[PDB]
Amino acid sequence: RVRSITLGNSTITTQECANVVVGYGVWPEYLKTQPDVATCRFYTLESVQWMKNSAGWWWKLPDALSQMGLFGQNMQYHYLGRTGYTIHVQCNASKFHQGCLLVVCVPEAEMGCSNLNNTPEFAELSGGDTARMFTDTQIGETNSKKVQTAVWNAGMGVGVGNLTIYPHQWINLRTNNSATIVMPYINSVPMDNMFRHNNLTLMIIPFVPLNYSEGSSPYVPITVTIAPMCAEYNGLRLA
Amino acid sequence: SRSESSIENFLCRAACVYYATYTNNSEKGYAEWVINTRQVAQLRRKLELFTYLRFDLELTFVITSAQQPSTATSVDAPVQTHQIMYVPPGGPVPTKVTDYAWQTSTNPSVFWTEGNAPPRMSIPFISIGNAYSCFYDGWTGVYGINTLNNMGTLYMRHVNEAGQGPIKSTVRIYFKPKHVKAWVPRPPRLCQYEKQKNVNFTPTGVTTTRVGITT
Amino acid sequence: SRSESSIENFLCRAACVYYATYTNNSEKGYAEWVINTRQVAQLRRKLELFTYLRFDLELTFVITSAQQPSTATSVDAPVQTHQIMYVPPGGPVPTKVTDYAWQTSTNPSVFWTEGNAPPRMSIPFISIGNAYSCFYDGWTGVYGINTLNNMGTLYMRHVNEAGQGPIKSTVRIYFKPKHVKAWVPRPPRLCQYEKQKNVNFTPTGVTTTRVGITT
Amino acid sequence: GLPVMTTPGSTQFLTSDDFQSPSAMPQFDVTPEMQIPGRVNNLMEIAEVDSVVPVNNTEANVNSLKAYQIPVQSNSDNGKQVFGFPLQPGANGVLNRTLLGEILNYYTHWSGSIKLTFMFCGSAMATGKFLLAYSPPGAGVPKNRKDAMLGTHVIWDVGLQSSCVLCVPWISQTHYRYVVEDEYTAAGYITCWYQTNIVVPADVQSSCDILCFVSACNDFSVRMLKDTPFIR
Amino acid sequence: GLPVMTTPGSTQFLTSDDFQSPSAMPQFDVTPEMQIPGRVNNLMEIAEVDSVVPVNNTEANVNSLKAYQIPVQSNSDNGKQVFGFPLQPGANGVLNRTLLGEILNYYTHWSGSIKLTFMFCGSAMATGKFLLAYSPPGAGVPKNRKDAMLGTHVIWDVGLQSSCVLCVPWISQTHYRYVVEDEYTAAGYITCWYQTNIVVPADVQSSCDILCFVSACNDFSVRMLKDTPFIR
Amino acid sequence: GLPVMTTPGSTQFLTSDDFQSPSAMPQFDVTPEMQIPGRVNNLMEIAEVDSVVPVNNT
Repeated sequence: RVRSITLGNSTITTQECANVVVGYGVWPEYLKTQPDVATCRFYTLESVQWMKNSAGWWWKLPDALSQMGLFGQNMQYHYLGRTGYTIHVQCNASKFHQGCLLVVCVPEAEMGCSNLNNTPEFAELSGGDTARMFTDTQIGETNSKKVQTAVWNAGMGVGVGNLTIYPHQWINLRTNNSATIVMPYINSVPMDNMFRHNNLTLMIIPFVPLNYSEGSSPYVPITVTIAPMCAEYNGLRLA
Repeated sequence: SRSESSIENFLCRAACVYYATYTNNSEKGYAEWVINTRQVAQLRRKLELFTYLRFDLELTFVITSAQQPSTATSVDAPVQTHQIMYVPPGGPVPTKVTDYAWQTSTNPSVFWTEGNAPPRMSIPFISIGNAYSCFYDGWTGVYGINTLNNMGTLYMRHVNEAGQGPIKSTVRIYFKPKHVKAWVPRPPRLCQYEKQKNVNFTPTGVTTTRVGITT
Repeated sequence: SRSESSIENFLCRAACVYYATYTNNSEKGYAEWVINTRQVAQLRRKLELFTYLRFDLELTFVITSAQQPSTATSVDAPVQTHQIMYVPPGGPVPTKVTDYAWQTSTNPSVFWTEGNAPPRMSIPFISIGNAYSCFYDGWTGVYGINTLNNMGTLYMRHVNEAGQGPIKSTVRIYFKPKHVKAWVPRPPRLCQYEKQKNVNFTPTGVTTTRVGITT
Repeated sequence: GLPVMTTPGSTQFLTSDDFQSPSAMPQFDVTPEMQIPGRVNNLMEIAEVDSVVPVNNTEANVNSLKAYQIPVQSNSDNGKQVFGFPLQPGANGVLNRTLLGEILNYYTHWSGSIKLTFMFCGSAMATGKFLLAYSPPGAGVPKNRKDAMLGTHVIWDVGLQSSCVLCVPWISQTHYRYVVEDEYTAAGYITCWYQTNIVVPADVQSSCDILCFVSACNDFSVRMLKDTPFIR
Repeated sequence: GLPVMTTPGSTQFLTSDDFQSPSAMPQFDVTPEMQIPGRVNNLMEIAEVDSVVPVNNTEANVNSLKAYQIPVQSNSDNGKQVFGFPLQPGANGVLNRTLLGEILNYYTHWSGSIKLTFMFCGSAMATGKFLLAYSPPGAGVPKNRKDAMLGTHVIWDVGLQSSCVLCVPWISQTHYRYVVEDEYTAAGYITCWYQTNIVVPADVQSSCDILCFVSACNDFSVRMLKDTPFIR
Repeated sequence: GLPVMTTPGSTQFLTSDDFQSPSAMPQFDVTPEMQIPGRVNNLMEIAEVDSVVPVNNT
């Protein structure tokens, strides 16, 4: 069965019996100053092409929606804000395609730099709506301000197989093709500046590479849909 | 008996984090340490299993002295008294043994004389934020600093004036988180730590290797 | 949490107000300090936010010694004992290390030997008036003295006789108002303090200056 | 005797300790306390008292009473800015040495709202309109009367009212307390513009002056007492 | 004063002591605690989270994602072993750096059961049968599909199920807790065999991959915290 | 603080003393005790067991 979900002036369709992973057992809620409900809509980013040699993709959350409608408008307008997210990841593949994906949302995914003495620049840390790709090779140290994008360390100097500690969902093409992660607001402060701090990082890493026989489509599109939940910002009026 | 794997029993252990020396005839004979949890790799890794932490600080100081060479015919130095000053974040900081900062009333200080039990002081959670952050994906611009984690600085100096011979003292700072609360588990650090200030790493293998998948 | 801005939390902080040295082979080797709150500018300014104050006194003494040069083949001085005498207003005052004033029974004194916890004594509100005055617009004639603010004097000397080598000791007096009550708020001091005895000042600007009224 | 054990820190002198101490003068008997008017229980009572803001720093004015005088006069063209200063109570310079600023500079963290009062001190026959605009932190200062009006603002008619009171909002990084001192951080500004010229009858001076007052309005609080930077 | 006696160890500093200590900053007032999602009360909550097992160590693979991929393909002759590793969570190498292994390597004694999950990541049209065999400690590893079948085993049909979950039993020398590290001791093994070949239709790849996951299943516990051997 | 006085023998180590001592391994959690047969509560239980007397020393 197919379930159609409409948010604002946007609507998407999902398999009725799809499993949703709630981040830490906590749904997005309001801070127990000024909320916005016109932002409550689905933002379908550009689809990426999962290939045989694909190493992975990642998107920093606040930044990914920085050039999308009122949410971006609110980001430049207000100085402070806080919000949760609902992330939909969908793959369009046939039964003749095989592969396994890890879809994980990492809070405060601070990333290292190829040069041990420096830190990565903003452009390399995030591409906004554009996706950032991991690399199956090791970035050379000569490089001065790029992210060490070796997949098996996930750019954080940890075991990539241990990323399951963070809220995650597996996409096994033979079994399922969609993932839904509900991420609450997680921070050490009640509100924060959205332009200088990326609270969340969504990662999609192929643990089992995509495989197919000659004649089948040589790619599998992956579509990411993000809907901000319970967004609210600081007031701008007097007392 | 899963009691020993709780957060409190996992992190509430005293550890020597810093070690320094200072003599009493140099004008610069004072030891300083900015309080940070990244000094010791073992403690850093244990704290970096989580993203946000909230704890109190218990500090114990082990101070010992040693007689330095002199030419005096006879040396009969009295018992030595040491001053340990805690400078809260934003407080004045000394640059010499004789400096006003040593007398700031808002900089709590402990005066301790040798031969007694080692001095001990406790600092509470002093962040304007609601928790300390071991990881920060953003800018303050410097990436991943989060100045909301400032915990203050410690300073140590001889109180006694120099006698007929120099005295060199060494201080061992013992660090113990108390009433710890942790949030958002994270994967254990796998690559070796390279810098104390950042998370930079050099790519390493996922695990140790065997000959074949069937051993 | 406005608790830290209360009068008690604002003024009840120990501060080093006086520092002096005295040797044990001079006849004049004794330290004296008339108890007054105008010695330290930082404490003076904090107390001068009000006109009338009432508080108790807690004094902690940090005494350390240093061996002075000698010609003795061997120096083996025993542990040193110090006498700290508080002279109430109107009490006899010493002029030498060997003076009757040191033995006055109505002058409370503390005998303390090195190596132990520092000595501590407390003096209550000892004014014939109902409160201390930080400001007095009148004559006693000298303008603005108000002899009703006399708080006594402190004296310090070595108890041990001089051995085979001189010993120089330094005393740090720590001052802490307790159970403070304040009246009649006043504007914070703006000009730099010029004299300890009077309020004299040299005219200075109201604040720091910018380029224009529109920044 | 009873068995005891001394823990670490037994003979130490911690300057922030709170222990019973022996009385040097037991049996003294103190003068009973009288009822003196003006008892102070908290420094924040001092912080909530209005004080005159030296808006006109203008180093030729800091050694005079002109530092508090904001000039207002009839200008040929309209829409000029009357004044403007950042809303940094404790670091800027205009609010540094006021009653609120002095108390704040004794602490490292502070919270609450700022109450600004403007008093027109021209003749009773002078009339005009002023636009008082508040720029939230992050947003830049207005460059025109139009931009000021499009934001948060109040139209002040001196012909009807001699005083206007604004309570600027807290608005901080969900920090509850924020640093008294600051570093190239979003500040927030308050500015004033000529909505109209000053209309005056014959034999009445067109040039007038405005006085600004500041005080803590909402639940103000401070934390982490420190040394004031104004003493040597 | 009250007569007291100091017992041995009165002025000593024992690094594991638990005594009241004086506060350096009394009267500070701390920022109230907020509700942050993901509160952790015990490391065993981390130990019970499934993580990917690098079964294919194969040093040409430890610096890639192939370390987690168990190759499966259509072989001419049947009954070959797919994989196999000792069940030593904390010493071997395959389970050393997993979430379970990292927690275990912080302690000297541990107890409980191991939950192993295997996920088939081939095409939806691929069919076949796998024999997953568990060898108890002491008993040797099977050398054939027949020997594996005669022991404790589960027949796994990928055509019907994509995942299989096994909870290996504790079984220890009535010790309740046993050493995390070990020395030439009965280990216990888990192995996989081709019951049938992989049957595939036309235009479908026969070569597939299997993923293995590990986690603590039954009442897991640890004892005697120590230093992890993975830091320098 | 509370006034106290140290009596003679305050810092001494008497080998027969019975005082509380700090635990070097607090939070260890010991292996629970099992029922082992042959529990001994007094040496006199051993003393009351018959044993063969070497009468013929020789």
